[PDB]
Amino acid sequence: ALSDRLELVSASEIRKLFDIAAGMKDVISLGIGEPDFDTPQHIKEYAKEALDKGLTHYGPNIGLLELREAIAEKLKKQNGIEADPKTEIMVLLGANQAFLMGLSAFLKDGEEVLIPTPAFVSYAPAVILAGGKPVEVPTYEEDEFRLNVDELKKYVTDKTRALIINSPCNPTGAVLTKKDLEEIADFVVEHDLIVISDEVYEHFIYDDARHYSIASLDGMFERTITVNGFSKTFAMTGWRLGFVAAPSWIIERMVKFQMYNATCPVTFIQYAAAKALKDERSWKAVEEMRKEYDRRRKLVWKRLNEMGLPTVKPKGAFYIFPRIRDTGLTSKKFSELMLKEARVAVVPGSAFGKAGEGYVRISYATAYEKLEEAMDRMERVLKERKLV
Amino acid sequence: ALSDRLELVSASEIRKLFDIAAGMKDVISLGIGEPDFDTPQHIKEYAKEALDKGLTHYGPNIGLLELREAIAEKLKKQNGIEADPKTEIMVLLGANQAFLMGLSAFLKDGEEVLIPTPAFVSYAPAVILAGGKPVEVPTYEEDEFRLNVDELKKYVTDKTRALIINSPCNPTGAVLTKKDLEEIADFVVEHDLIVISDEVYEHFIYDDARHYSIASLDGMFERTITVNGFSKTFAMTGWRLGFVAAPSWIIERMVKFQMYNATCPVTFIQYAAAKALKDERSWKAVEEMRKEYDRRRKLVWKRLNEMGLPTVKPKGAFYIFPRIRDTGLTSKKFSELMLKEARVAVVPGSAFGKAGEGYVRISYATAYEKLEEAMDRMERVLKERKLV
Ligand SMILES: Cc1ncc(COP(=O)(O)O)c(CN[C@@H](CCC(=O)O)C(=O)O)c1O
Ligand SMILES: Cc1ncc(COP(=O)(O)O)c(CN[C@@H](CCC(=O)O)C(=O)O)c1O
Repeated sequence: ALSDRLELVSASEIRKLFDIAAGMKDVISLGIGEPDFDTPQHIKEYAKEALDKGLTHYGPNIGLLELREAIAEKLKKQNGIEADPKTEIMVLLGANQAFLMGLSAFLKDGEEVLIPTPAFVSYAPAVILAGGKPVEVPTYEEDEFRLNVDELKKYVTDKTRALIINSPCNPTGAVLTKKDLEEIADFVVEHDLIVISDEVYEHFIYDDARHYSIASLDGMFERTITVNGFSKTFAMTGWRLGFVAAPSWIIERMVKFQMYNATCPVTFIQYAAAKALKDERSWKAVEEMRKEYDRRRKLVWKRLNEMGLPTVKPKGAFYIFPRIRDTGLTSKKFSELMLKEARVAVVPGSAFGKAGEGYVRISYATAYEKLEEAMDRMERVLKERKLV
Repeated sequence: ALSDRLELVSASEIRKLFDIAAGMKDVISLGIGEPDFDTPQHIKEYAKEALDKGLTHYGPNIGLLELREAIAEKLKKQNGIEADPKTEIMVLLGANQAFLMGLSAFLKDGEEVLIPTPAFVSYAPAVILAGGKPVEVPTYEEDEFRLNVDELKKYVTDKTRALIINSPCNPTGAVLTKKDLEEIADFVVEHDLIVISDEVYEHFIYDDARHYSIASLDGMFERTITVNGFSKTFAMTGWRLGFVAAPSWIIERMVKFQMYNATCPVTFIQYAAAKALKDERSWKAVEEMRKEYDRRRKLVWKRLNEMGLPTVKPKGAFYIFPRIRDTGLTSKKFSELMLKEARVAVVPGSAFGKAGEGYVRISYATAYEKLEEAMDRMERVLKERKLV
């Protein structure tokens, strides 16, 4: 039963870090998994307009049609994904809902779900809650943390039914290239898996990197649940609005699940997001945010490396994952030390899976000045403790 | 797995009704279970203020402390329930989320959950999804659909673990008396059950009915999950905001589940609700809504009985459940006929459980003028078909 599965889910290491950091002052948090920017004003204005228009009643379990149509257009233009807004697109209370609900549309007892690690903290627990068995597939820093099909093939079994992909990736910041996705797609097809693609950080890509969606690849829509949302893209984390595009049979089961869960997303919020998707100001805001994230990203990448922590330059999202194993400390002890002496909160790499052990996650979704200060604090401790 | 459980949950008779009635012209809908009133303007203003305050980021999984504190005050004053806002009160994306997540805090494989019927449609499916077995316990017209403990006694087994009660009740409008609850409390303690009490319609009570909360009774807090929310009370259905008060051990498990579900409720919406709870104008609006609901209630009760359908006068919520079995038609056939010929959509009582068969649910949460017309149309068809 669900209660048994919930008991199998381990307590959060990020939760533990927060509880401790909170009880201390002068601490700079680098464990934030959300934008620091406020929601663009014009979007706030669209929400106010929706409130004046009286859009405060229930909407379809699947989401407002107007929003689904706006999402279909965004998917087509930006991602090359063709999805019918009437049956293949569902709005959710944040993109986070997609994993538990999406997997519940097909996952059977004991079936395995390949989860490339380091991985976002929601994946494994969602698999366990759905009734399956999570199977971690390590990614390596020498591969810029890009998932390698060589690794997937070693961990796949006859019990494997799904694969969860995340690009741009949280916590590594890795971006899967088109060739990477083509190879993953072939593997997915070969093993008759359903692949869930988490693309919420799609717009925060840097350097020469481009965002490709696996569902846009030849014959992939029939076996892909594309997950995205407005939380990162429009700095709307507190608005709780995400969405998925998938075959209608999966969508039908997801709305059925929703009928006994959150029912439907916030009506006036959906109206604002539909208007936001078609407003040039929304995208100009996305560009400004990406620019600032990039400025902070170059700061932390250079500082981490120069202070003695080999760090892969992230190509997407707003996270960076420095190697800390050479200091002789475990990810947890490294985080404990930084919180106590540097007054800087970083997430132990192990929180993202075994492959994350030996690393630590730092989020640069915070003021540049705060980042400069946290870098100095961290470097001070590393050098004083002779860890570098 | 969840997918198998989901496959076991039967398709919704309500959506089937809504699908058909969707394309039909001139249909007066009496099957919508939500306030027709718009959200009070002052509450809309608090949300706009929250947007101006930049409350658009993540909030705690358990909800905004300010809102939890406001809820603790409301629960104490209005319900006599003493709950610690820091550990025993959780804010949700609508009260609907409480059943699946609340049950998942303890329900084991095959454990039975007593569900007095006619009952709200989310109960049985939530039990099934959680991994248990829903057991319907009939309530009767002669008892004004108030649950009788002697009936519960017929269904108890060694496997019984919980009971879900709803007062005021949807679809019957039944309100459990203080003595009903005292008797139910005894049975719950006797069998070491956890009782979930859905009190979302508490403010819409009429005649000599009064709202008691089972959790407020002697030693009941330790085994009760009180469910409530703002959807009905403040006409905030599209805002998706509800809550529960329960022992911390239950709350911890519900917050853990939320981490892999919707994460947290809408931040600016929670702020608006916290302020709304302490605003005198909110209760003024509630009273205004209750009086209007009462006006509509007397109209539909008079009309239904006088047209030939024996109907218990409801004492709470905004639903009325006329007896249709004497027409010789089933609930579904009666509903079909009304939609086809009267162009009025009513929900077949069977959608609320086996004990709902022979009845039909009507929602009077719609313009008084629309109700009059719907009553006339229904009466005309009953008379033409000599069903009455
Ligand atoms: C990779 C990824 N997928 C989904 C989500 C959920 O975002 P939603 O749209 O707001 O529900 C996340 C986001 N964020 C945090 C975890 C949740 C939180 O409230 O902090 C994180 O990155 O750890 C990510 O990353
Ligand atoms: C008895 C009862 N409990 C909970 C809810 C859910 O309210 P929310 O999640 O706070 O908005 C309800 C409400 N409503 C409907 C079902 C869903 C819909 O959109 O109509 C019903 O009455 O059938 C009730 O009734």
